[PDB]
Amino acid sequence: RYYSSKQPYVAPNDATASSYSKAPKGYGPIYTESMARHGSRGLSSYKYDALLMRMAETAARDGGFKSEAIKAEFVKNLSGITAANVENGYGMLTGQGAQQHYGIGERAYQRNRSLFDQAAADGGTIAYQSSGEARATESGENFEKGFNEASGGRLIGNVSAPTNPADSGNGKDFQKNPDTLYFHKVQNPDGTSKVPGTKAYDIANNYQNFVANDATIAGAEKTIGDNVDVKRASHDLLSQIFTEEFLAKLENGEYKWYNTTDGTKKGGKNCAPGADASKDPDACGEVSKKIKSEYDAAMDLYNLYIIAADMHNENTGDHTFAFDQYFQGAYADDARMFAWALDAEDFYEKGPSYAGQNETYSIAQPLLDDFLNTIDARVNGGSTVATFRFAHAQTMMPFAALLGLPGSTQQAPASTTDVYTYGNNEWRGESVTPMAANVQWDVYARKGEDPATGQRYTPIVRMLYNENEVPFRSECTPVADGSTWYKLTELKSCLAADHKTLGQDARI
Ligand SMILES: [Zn+2]
Ligand SMILES: [Zn+2]
Ligand SMILES: [Zn+2]
Ligand SMILES: [Zn+2]
Ligand SMILES: [Zn+2]
Ligand SMILES: [Zn+2]
Ligand SMILES: [Zn+2]
Ligand SMILES: [Zn+2]
Repeated sequence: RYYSSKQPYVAPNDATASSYSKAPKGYGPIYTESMARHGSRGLSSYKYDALLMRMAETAARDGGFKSEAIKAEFVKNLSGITAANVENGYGMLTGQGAQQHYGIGERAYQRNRSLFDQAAADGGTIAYQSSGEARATESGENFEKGFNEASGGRLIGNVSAPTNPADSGNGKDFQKNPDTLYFHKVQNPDGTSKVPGTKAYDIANNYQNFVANDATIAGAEKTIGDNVDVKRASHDLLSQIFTEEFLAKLENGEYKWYNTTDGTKKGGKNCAPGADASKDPDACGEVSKKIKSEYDAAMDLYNLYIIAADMHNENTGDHTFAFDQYFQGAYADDARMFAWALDAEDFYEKGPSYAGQNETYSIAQPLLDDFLNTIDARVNGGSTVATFRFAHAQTMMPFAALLGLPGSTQQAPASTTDVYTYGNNEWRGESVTPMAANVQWDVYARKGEDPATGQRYTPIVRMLYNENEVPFRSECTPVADGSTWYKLTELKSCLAADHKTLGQDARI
């Protein structure tokens, strides 16, 4: 199906959910924490559907459709996705995204039932955090509802009161934290901006200046944007809808559509039929966006295809859409090309990118720092037993590369021509950062002191990635052979830039 990073979240089956490894004897839960991307969402703005509608109107005028039925089908799919996004709101969570996080929060309580029941009895607290963006906060409140209905409401009174709540209403429980959940941009989702001179400002500012001005990234994206296999996929994909004469004139630069009311450059702001720009600002497109090639049209249609997978629940009633009919059979191979072009932009800008640099993923260091600092606060006598964070793909992708999670361990060649491809790299948007992708840490501890050292026993940590138990990077030594539990001291050592292990001292 090739949904790239619009892949809907696949929950663990009852076999996976009940086979998480048990901690070594004597250790019990003291803390858990998570970072999750927001769930499935609609279109970010009136763009892909708007531009293709302009192209469809031209092809209607010029007789460029292959048939009347094909054209009526094309127009009705476009009007359907646009109506669905207008009713749901552009850029907002869909019902599928709410269900994804509801289930994730349900299972989060079930996996640490002993910890949370004890916290309910003993005055422990739960911390909810968000980037500030509506999508992340709303995914959070659905997670929290699943958490509470799984626990029968016994933890509702145990929520830490934020000092900067996401909103006055249902997001009243969520602390805004753009320094660990939005570290990639100077401007924050809530309209504030990072403060010049602070480290969070420097991290976001340096990153944006790097990606904007790096020559290898731009050279590679230009190489992939002119790849002949992508161009042939574009033509064949559009060849099901438009006539070869229409496509020949588009490939010869005789056509061009801007995201305006008439398609021309001199048009004004284009807004989605039935939407209010004061309620729905994103329901109105940026006029600079255009379709100049077969590649643009094809990619816009592919984006409708993958977002339609996200809007499953909204696809009933009078205005339904069926974009998957354009990607059946051997056209699935064409979808593979478009998925690679989409993945490539993410790989080079937010993932491991090319070898010889760490600027694209070192921006995730504040979030890894907070992962370790909240553990430290808990072992040092704090009462927060859980921290649940909700952010974006722009948060998870560098975080996965920074830790070296499966799929984010291979950088592309330092070259503008020998570029990242599906043939030479494991990275895939659908597995690295699906919708509602999440990373969870469980932290256990053993009571008493460790005789022959004046100290308490080190806590141990186990990691779930999209609710799959995974080991840490290979440079890290686990507490025993074949184990996925790691001492906290070891992870402090091996997750730093040196990637050095503590050796025998990492073992229980
Ligand atoms: Zn809440
Ligand atoms: Zn609440
Ligand atoms: Zn660029
Ligand atoms: Zn093909
Ligand atoms: Zn062509
Ligand atoms: Zn053809
Ligand atoms: Zn309707
Ligand atoms: Zn780019």
